[PDB]
Amino acid sequence: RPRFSFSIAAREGKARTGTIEMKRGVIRTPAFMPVGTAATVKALKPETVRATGADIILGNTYHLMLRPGAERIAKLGGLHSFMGWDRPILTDSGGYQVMTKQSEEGVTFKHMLSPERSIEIQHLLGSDIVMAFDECTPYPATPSRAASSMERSMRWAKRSRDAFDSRKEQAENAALFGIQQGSVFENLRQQSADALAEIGFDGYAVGGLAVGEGQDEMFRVLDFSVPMLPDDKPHYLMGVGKPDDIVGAVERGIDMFDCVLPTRSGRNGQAFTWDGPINIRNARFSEDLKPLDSECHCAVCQKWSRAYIHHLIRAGEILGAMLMTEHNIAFYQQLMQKIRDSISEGRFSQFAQDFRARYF
Amino acid sequence: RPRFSFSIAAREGKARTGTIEMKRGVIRTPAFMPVGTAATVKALKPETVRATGADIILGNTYHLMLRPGAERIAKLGGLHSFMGWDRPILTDSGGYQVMTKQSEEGVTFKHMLSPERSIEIQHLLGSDIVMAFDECTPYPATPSRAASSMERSMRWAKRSRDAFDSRKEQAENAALFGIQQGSVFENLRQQSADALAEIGFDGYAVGGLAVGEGQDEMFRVLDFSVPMLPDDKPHYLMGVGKPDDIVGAVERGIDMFDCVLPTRSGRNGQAFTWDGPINIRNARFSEDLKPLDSECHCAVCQKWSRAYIHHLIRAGEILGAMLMTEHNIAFYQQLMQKIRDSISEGRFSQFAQDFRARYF
Ligand SMILES: Nc1nc2c(CCc3ccccc3)c3nc[nH]c3cc2c(=O)[nH]1
Ligand SMILES: Nc1nc2c(CCc3ccccc3)c3nc[nH]c3cc2c(=O)[nH]1
Ligand SMILES: [Zn+2]
Ligand SMILES: [Zn+2]
Repeated sequence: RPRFSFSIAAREGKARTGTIEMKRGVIRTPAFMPVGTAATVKALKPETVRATGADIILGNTYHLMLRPGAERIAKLGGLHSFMGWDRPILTDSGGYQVMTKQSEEGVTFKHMLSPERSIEIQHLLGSDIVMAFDECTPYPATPSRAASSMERSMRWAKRSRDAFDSRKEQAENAALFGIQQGSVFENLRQQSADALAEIGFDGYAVGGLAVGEGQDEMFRVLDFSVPMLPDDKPHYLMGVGKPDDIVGAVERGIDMFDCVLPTRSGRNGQAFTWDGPINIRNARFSEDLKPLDSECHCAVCQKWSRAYIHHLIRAGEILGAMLMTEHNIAFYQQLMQKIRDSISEGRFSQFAQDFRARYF
Repeated sequence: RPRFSFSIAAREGKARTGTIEMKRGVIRTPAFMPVGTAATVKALKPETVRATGADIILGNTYHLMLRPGAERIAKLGGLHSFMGWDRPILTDSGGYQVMTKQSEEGVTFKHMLSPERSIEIQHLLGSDIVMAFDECTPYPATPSRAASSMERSMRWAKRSRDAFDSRKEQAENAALFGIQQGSVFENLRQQSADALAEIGFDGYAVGGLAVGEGQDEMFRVLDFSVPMLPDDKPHYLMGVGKPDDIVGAVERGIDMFDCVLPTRSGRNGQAFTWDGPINIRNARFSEDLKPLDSECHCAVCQKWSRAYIHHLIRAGEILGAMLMTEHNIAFYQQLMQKIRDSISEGRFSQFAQDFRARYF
């Protein structure tokens, strides 16, 4: 495979489906990327993560540079070998999870991170998709503050580009995505997009959302922001999200997603189903012999009842977390698969309508 | 298969290897039985428990009659269906884990348990091997107190026998083991053995050990106690134990074992190896790329390093508990397999010697 190749196989409106080819494998888009926060997708072996249909996972940099350390993972052969995942890994740049003394050089915190060091750490980890080091602007933000932050992010985006390119092994084997900022303001999003395209990246994330603004506002910002990005490159919406957020963002041109919700919200008792989320701890499930979801093809739904998983989560048993997480990540992969197939077949707007009617 | 058939294929000294055939499967002896404390072997899917080589698991009654409840599990189709384990299950009688108002009728506690109710609960759970309801005499015990307790246990053993036999479905499909008491006193062990043999059971446990007496004392008691039991029936040492305790008890005629050590001690960071236990949290493992144990055939040792599992346990990650538990239970199964093969081949005393030289 090439270092990086994105091909669009089909479109419907602003939605696209395709593939990203990279040395360690192919990524089907639109993609949902399970999150590891300490070199593990919580409660799952990597073979299980793969079996659910994941093509790529997200490595949580901030936690790794602290524990176990970037230099240490490198000495041990890199993150892929360390955790036993041999397919692509996207790493965030750390410029969110830290936010501390902030300067134009970078951030020091309760340690230092700069564009250069972030890119280096992602290199030590053996990341396949490297994120530029950005500032994720707090919400709400005044226009002046959103602009100052965006501007700094764009300067940092150029420093990221040049650090990456200045490391031959990384430049030849990994990909680099830039991150658009600008809060909810169209003119700053446009300036950000322009600056990023001028620098040039392998992919473009929409950053600064999923920071408490609410679905209507996020979709509004996506309406004008995603078309500002190069069409022929992948669009990653960072930190999104719930099933419904995913469908509406694909409708707005996003190709890639990460959420901690399916893992997080699963160990908490929330299970996703096509009729909406359920909280399996609810007493109503205590004698319910049905699987978590009636159509789901995952191994959990093949083998265990709601009543058992209810008992497990209520009891604080680790297998409860294992099964809820497997199910939720499988659910998400099956959602992505239905989205891809529906776009390929030119019926995604109908799918999205049918999905929402039932989910709500 | 029959309801219950124990066949001895080979012997060496007091050690025996063979098979127990029951309707839900065959149990290779000497046997190690992983423990579930709430209808789960902690951190493992049943398919994983099986893959490690377990032929039978132990259902933790005390926890189940409280959570989720015996009647509830019965309504849901029984423990096998509920937890997804279709092979034999041995259940303890609850007469240990409770110890509260104690009487000749049974015990009430912070609920009631009597010989009759214990047998009924094990029935509701769908247990394959039912344990008699006993009193596990505290250690140390004076001779008078050990005798009083033993005597009560034997009366309860007759009540257990008769409750079991009085329930046709249970009597036809399950097995019943009696439990010898008598603390560390030979004459009370003998009285207990006689009383139990007179009643007659499918198997005989040695109870009242693993209660803080220490290996030398436990082995001393086993030296005289196990020969008192019917030779042609299985001998179960309850609550034992460490790898070394297992080898010496097989040398003394025990066929079956349960310990919470491999599960318990695994999530705590203790890993069993043929060179003895290691605590994987120790800093010395932080960059150790070797598997937990150098010969172990388990999937954990095939795929992950000490350094990674060290990181996981240090980080409190659930996959750390999953991998340490899989390894430790696999280790134990491989121990049992080496014990069985060595007895079958008439070299178990050499195995035991070689095992100890290296383990210590
Ligand atoms: N770099 C960056 N990250 C964000 C994350 C973390 C996503 C992440 C990816 C991979 C691993 C961990 C975390 C956000 N989460 C919610 N909203 C978010 C916004 C941003 C952002 O604007 N920039
Ligand atoms: N009934 C009984 N149980 C014991 C257990 C629990 C084993 C058990 C089996 C199956 C499930 C849970 C617990 C002991 N543990 C350590 N020493 C023990 C002694 C006894 C005993 O004398 N009688
Ligand atoms: Zn499912
Ligand atoms: Zn192993």
